[PDB]
Amino acid sequence: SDHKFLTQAVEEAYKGVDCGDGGPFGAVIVHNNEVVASCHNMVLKYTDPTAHAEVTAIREACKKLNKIELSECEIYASCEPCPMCFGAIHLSRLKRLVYGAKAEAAIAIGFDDFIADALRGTGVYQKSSLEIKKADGNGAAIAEQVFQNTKEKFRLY
Amino acid sequence: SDHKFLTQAVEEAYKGVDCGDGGPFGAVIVHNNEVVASCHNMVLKYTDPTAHAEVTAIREACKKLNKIELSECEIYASCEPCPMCFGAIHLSRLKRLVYGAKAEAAIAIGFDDFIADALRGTGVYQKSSLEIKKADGNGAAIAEQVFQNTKEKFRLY
Ligand SMILES: Nc1[nH]c(=O)nc2c1ncn2[C@@H]1O[C@H](CO)[C@@H](O)[C@H]1O
Ligand SMILES: Nc1[nH]c(=O)nc2c1ncn2[C@@H]1O[C@H](CO)[C@@H](O)[C@H]1O
Ligand SMILES: [Zn+2]
Ligand SMILES: [Zn+2]
Repeated sequence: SDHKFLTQAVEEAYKGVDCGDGGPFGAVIVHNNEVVASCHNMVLKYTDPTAHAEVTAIREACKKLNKIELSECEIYASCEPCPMCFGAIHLSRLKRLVYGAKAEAAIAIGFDDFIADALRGTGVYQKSSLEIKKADGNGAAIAEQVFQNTKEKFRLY
Repeated sequence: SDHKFLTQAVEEAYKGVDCGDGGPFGAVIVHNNEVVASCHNMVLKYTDPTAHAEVTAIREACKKLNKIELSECEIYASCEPCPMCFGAIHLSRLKRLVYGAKAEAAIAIGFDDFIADALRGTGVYQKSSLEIKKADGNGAAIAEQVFQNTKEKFRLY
């Protein structure tokens, strides 16, 4: 099931840059194999620097399910969530995070050197016990190639 | 000016508690002593766990100025911003953060131990460079009093 939803997130990233909504980032939120939300970065469309793919997906899922906690749900991120998005995933009580590409793949095409300490377990104050899976092989390679594929199609932010 | 806008953020916290919008947290974004945004936590009102006071104020200031960067603006938070909110402040390019109460004041009345390493200077993968001021004296007293005054007046989240 992981490959399918990670692929959906990657396709959301491509779709979002293609229609100009934002950068090449997708996020899918799933409730026991049922897709709750499927979104991409909307920073450009919304004029909202917090409208990353993960935050947008969390907002949509929470509005659809009429609750502020997503503890029965899991999130699939095309790219490793940034500090803001990882904080949002923590606050939303999502129980599992699967992400495709490492943050360095996005940094390689000019994005901020902006990595979540709690995700990589490098913090003093912020800890995390959230189940985190970094994808490997198939979908991981496809997810990593997103930034080289789309870097000519959008403006950095 | 610092005390004025910090007190306004505290007032926003009290207002949001009184109207049931969310928790006792406020945020005021200013541009050269002109208020661009004045907000409080809207998590309960919006059914949105990302709708912290700081994130809400950033969204509204970015809408008000029709741009996704606030490099000319400063933010005043009633309480020390959480990791999600501090990441949002980073992405917003806000030039200065003034916060009133340490996060322990909010933890002491039931909120998560959820502290931003990059704000306290203990981050490894996240390094802020914006100017940060922790309020002292009367501002600190007011901000800390927020949490004892609003105890059991709102619903925890
Ligand atoms: N929709 C999104 N979701 C997310 O988590 N991060 C995003 C993002 N759009 C751009 N970024 C930046 O990507 C780099 C590596 O994470 C960091 O510089 C981030 O600021
Ligand atoms: N509107 C808000 N803005 C913010 O930054 N943090 C908020 C918050 N509402 C609750 N919190 C929690 O307060 C504690 C210390 O910050 C952490 O547990 C946070 O999760
Ligand atoms: Zn993010
Ligand atoms: Zn916050």
